Amino acid sequence: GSRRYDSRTTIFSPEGRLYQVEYALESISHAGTAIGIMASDGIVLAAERKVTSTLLEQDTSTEKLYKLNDKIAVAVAGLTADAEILINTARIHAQNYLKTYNEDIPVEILVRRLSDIKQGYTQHGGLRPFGVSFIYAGYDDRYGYQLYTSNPSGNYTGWKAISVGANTSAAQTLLQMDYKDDMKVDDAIELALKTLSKTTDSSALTYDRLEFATIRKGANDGEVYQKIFKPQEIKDILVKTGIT
Amino acid sequence: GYDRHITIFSPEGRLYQVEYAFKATNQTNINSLAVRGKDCTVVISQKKVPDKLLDPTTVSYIFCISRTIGMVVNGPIPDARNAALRAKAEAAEFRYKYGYDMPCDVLAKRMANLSQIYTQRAYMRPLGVILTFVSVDEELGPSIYKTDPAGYYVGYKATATGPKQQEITTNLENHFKKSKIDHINEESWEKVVEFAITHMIDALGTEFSKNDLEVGVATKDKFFTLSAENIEERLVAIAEQ
Amino acid sequence: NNYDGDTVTFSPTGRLFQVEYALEAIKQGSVTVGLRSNTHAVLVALKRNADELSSYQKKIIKCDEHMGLSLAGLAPDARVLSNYLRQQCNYSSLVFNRKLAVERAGHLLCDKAQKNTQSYGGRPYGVGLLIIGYDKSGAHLLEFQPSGNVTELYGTAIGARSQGAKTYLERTLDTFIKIDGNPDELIKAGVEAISQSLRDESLTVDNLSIAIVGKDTPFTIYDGEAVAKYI
Amino acid sequence: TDRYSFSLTTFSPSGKLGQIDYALTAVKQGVTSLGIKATNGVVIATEKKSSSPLAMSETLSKVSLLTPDIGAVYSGMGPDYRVLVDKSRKVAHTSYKRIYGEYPPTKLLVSEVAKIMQEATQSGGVRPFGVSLLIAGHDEFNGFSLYQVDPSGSYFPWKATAIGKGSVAAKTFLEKRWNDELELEDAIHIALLTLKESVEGEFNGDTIELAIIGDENPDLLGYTGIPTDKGPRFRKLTSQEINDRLEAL
Amino acid sequence: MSRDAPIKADKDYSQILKEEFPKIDSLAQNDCNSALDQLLVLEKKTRQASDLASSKEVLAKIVDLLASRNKWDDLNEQLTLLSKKHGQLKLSIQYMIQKVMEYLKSSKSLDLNTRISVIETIRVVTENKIFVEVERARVTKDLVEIKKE
Amino acid sequence: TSIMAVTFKDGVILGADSRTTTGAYIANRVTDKLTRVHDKIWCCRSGSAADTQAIADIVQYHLELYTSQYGTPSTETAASVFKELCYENKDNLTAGIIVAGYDDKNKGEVYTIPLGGSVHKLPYAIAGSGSTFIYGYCDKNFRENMSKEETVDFIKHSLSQAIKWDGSSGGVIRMVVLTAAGVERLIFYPDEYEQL
Amino acid sequence: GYDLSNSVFSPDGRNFQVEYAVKAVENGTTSIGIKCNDGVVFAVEKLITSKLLVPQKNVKIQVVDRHIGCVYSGLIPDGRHLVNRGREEAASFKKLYKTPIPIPAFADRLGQYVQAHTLYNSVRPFGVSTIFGGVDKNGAHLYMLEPSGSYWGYKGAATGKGRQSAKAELEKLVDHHPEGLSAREAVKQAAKIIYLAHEDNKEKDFELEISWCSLSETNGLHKFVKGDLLQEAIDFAQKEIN
Repeated sequence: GSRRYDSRTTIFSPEGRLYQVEYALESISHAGTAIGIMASDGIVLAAERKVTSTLLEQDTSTEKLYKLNDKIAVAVAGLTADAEILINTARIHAQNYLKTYNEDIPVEILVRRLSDIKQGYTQHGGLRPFGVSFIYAGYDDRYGYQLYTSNPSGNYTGWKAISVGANTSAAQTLLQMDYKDDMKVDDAIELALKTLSKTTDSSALTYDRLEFATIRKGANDGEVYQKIFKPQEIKDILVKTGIT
Repeated sequence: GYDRHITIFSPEGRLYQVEYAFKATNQTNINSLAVRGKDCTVVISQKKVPDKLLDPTTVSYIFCISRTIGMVVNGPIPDARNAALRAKAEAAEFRYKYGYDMPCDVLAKRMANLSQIYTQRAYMRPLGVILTFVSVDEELGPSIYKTDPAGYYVGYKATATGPKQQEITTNLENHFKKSKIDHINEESWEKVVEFAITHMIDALGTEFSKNDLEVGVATKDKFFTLSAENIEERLVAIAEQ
Repeated sequence: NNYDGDTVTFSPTGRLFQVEYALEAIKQGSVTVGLRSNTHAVLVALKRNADELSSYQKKIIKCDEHMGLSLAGLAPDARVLSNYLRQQCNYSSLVFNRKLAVERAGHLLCDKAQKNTQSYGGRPYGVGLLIIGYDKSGAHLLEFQPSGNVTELYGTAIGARSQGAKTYLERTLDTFIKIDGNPDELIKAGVEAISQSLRDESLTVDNLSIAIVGKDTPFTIYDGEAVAKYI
Repeated sequence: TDRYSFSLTTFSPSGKLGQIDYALTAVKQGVTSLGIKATNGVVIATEKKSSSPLAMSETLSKVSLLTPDIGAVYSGMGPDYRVLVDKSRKVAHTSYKRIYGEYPPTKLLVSEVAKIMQEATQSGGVRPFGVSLLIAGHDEFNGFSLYQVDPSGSYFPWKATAIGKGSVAAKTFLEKRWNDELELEDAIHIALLTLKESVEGEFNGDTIELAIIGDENPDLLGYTGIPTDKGPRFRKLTSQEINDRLEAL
Repeated sequence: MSRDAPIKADKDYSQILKEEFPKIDSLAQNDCNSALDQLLVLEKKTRQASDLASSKEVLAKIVDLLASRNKWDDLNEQLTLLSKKHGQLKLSIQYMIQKVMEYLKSSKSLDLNTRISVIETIRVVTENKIFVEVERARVTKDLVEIKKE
Repeated sequence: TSIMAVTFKDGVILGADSRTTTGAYIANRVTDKLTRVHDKIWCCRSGSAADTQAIADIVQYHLELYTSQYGTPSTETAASVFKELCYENKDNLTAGIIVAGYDDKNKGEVYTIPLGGSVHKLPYAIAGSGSTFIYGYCDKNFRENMSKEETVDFIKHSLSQAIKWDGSSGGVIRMVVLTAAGVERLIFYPDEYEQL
Repeated sequence: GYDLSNSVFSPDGRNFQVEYAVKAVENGTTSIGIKCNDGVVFAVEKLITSKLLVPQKNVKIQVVDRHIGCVYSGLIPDGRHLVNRGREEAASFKKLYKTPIPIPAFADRLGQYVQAHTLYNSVRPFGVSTIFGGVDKNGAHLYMLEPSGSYWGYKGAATGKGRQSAKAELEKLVDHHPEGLSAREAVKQAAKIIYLAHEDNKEKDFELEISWCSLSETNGLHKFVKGDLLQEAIDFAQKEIN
């Protein structure tokens, strides 16, 4: 048969809760940490890899950080593999907005779209959802800098600072106690590194295990310049904050 | 469990459903042997006619896919005709769109992909037949390719099939170790047929008749089959050696 | 739940079990009896109301003025077959300027049910039809099983307690074939046949429903104080 | 009908997508293959195994070409790789030879192939392929690159890596031999020496497949007389040459 | 077989050519192969039972080759040609080989003549060992007896 | 272009020119129109070059599959495939095809297929543009069951007049002989039939 | 386990759903086919379950083409659908190649078709064995088709409850004529061995039907046997079994 080999995976449970979504959150806690903080001059995205090997090249690894468009980038926490598909869908949705309205896509719209796809997988088709959590750094002209976190169920929630991936509990509390609303990009750069060193899956945080990226408004005229730092500049900033 | 009933991996990474497909070609008790001659490729294979009430002329394990490529099948007969049909369509296909007859190599590769596709679904049953394609090509020379249910294929100097095929294999390997080349030297294809029969008789321990054999010969630009009379001619020539 | 939860799985007994279950709908269901001579065919159906404040339910469907079908099993299953037969009969009139033949409409129906029992998730239809009609070949009376197979008889029955009705028709078998040109006699004998199928279900003048087709008679359903001509 | 459009990849009740984990097991049942990245080339190597002693390893291809300047090699299931290499070639042609015209960057192509892996873990009637690929290449933009494609549908750049049943031992081997600066010749010696420890048969140069994405070679293009245009940076080493290399370990 | 016509047809020919036996025996003196070709067709069938029956006919025919001192050279050859072809499974030529030993004794043929025919036979029987053995030792002993003296 | 085929005693001979025009420019003058779709059934192309070549490829594809499952095609069988594709493009494609073949089920046969697609058995067939001027000569001079030599010379003579009266027919005359003696390709150079 | 679909396979190398389908025909009617020199003669036992039926109205013999006889046993609706498809195949061949399909060609095509429904869990296999044959320019042919999708050449074939009773007599009939035999004489034979296979159906009663395709009488078309020839055969078989 064909109903003989399906046990029904994408129904509700007796608490109103999707089996597959609940399992997904656990699998994203296996994956490395990624933290987002919003300064009043920028947004800092900082991500720790879920793989670090004997001879893994991480000097050019752009495997957590992706530019969706020239004002919106993401940090990834979950399956890198699963994340791919939605990353390129997002690129397409963003470029489409620019193509037809001659304007950059708001952060709100882009995230809400991707959430719909996730919701769509358990809504129809018998398909599983991608086990992904994203932290979005985005600039728009209507809410300024916006910070978002999205989950595999397809829901978005705003934050001032938030953490995903491994050890979210510890990280979240430390962020609440130390974060102030008048921090800068400088302050936030240092705060993210300290939080990632309490959640490092090794016993030390190293420059080649860090991906670090900013969106800064120090670029002229108030334009936002996204920078994904080189491996020597991450090493550069990590000795400055005094971890190594 | 139920990773053995549909084609989904186990905690070993193994598809048990696919492995079972190999285990069914022994149930018809058909052996085949195929060697590359000097200017030919000969395949000799068993023909079981258990009754009178079966008409022996019809009992065929040899299907011509191309003009030049024969196919001999070991295993259940429904799946044999099914596999023959797919292969025939594809050979014709390539002649139409590429302007020459389909290479043996490329046909083997094609059926391998389709086999993989039958184990990619989870309600599709692998075609359990083991297929031998024999040809003389003009670019690859004499060729044997044997495809299998999993969708693995590899070229062949010679090959055998059947429940008893280890014995046959042993014989052939030793021959090519004395001769130190990958194809039998002679110069009349007829005598390569005769040689093939001798090795088969040694391997299975039984002398065959003209209706216990059915013989296919590919020479250059052609494949045909020997009739039962031609085969009796060969068995006299066993005496003559 | 091995072979009784699937409609795609054999069965070393060479069955599908679902078909037997679909044939048990006929035991719980209504009864209708058909008999023919060589010049007329007749259906006598036992109509049944839902309660006493309910009109009794019609059990004979007119498919054309040379064709009719009657159910004994589930009504929603019968709704598919009634549409299908009308469609094919009208198609025969349109395309070939023909009546549709009795044997042939049974054959079309048989292979229809088969490919819905073939398809997984489907069901075998649980309603048994008697298909009567008058074509060039004369009268015909087919029995249609839930299997789908069609059988040709001079008299047949299905439903609850159909067994006694075939006893009755086998005894009067040579009587009603050698009556020709009088549909009346057949109807009287058919009433007697379905009285071998009662269980205190009585036959009244609003329980009895008759349908005939002749060479000179259209397909006509008698009901009312006009079935009391044969009581 | 079509009722198989429910994914055959699912999660386990303990997290961790179970299907791609099983598919990753099949690579440890597979052959060993390795890639060492040099700073002036890349070398990839694999062992040929057959189910017959009459089988031809001369029409057996476990190292295959995608585009002149990029090669691929697997560890895992044969059949799976046989169809998958064709799909890699097909997307590279339809999306970068009919749209962008030239041979793609290595980085680009690796991403694209990982998407097909991803799309075999989304849909019904398909479970994923159970091989890991090493895609070695050179583009003039990001230099030499060596990447590894997962049966999860992710990619990773490596400095040197192995896949197959002897992968864990092999990366331990590469730790002490590896250096940030290598020659291409020295890379050949290191690669074959590691794979000699991950083969438990006899280790020939007739049964060992060697390929370099090292020096250009123009005469393998098919034409000569414009030197601004070259031929393949991929170059498969014939058997007799590999035998010379066994002596150079 | 799948038809019964070859089982019968070869048996008709055998009955006939066994009552034509005297006509055949005199014809061997003129030229033995011309008489022999007719008998060989019978053993070109794939019916092992009736080929066993027709080796009885040949065994009578070839006594004359033995009495001849020129024609027994081609008997040695004929045995080869039948054994390697089939030997009609292995049964037909087994009967031939078994019954020749007894004939050599009553003929009291020349020592050279008897050894070289039996020498050619001990070659034939080597490849089998499944039951030929019982005969096989007797075949070799006839060489032995002469060479003792 | 002109093509013809003519039956004789022991088989059938096919005859064609090798000149192909488009407009006043001759594209090539040595292109063979005699086409092999089976070892033993050949056919002849005329009219628009593309249309006939396309259909000929399709028919070969279908006949290959016929051989590998059911046995060889007959001349009849083959004609039908040409016919039926022309019936499906009877408003689009203008093709003259003659299908001729030598069987042992039917000895020599000539079938011809018009633009709209119909099959017609004839003891001789002509088609093209230039072969309509030689039509009357064909029937007056035809004989039933001739010698091999008589057939060769008849086709030579018919096409000489064709080349005479039509500038689109020219080049060499090419013939294929289908028989139980072999398959004989023949070629006649222009001086050789200008003497006559 | 391994008994819930037709795309499981057992470690034994056996597919039981498919094997089980042969048992369906084993509870069907007895049907025989004699391969002749000039043609084929089919005969089929028609069980009589009452005397309300109308004999020789309930067809199991359907003609496919104008020259291929088909008669089937097992689950009846299933077999009528198998013949349904095969008539479409006949017309298609005629349309493309303008000649009636050959006997071997038709055998081929049905084998593919029965193959298809044992390769998917989304279609159900058939439950019939069919016996068909005829005359073409390659000679007379006879084939039996299993619900597994298997066929072979057949000197004589049978199926149904009394397939054993039938086949035992066919062996002796090749002893009587090791050169094969005439279609016209095989009509009388055909009746004979249905009566012999009605000794396994000896708690029921039967109606005999016979159909033939022979080149020496009917000009190579498939027709029915009826009238005077039919009752000669019925009388023959009676006296023998009495």
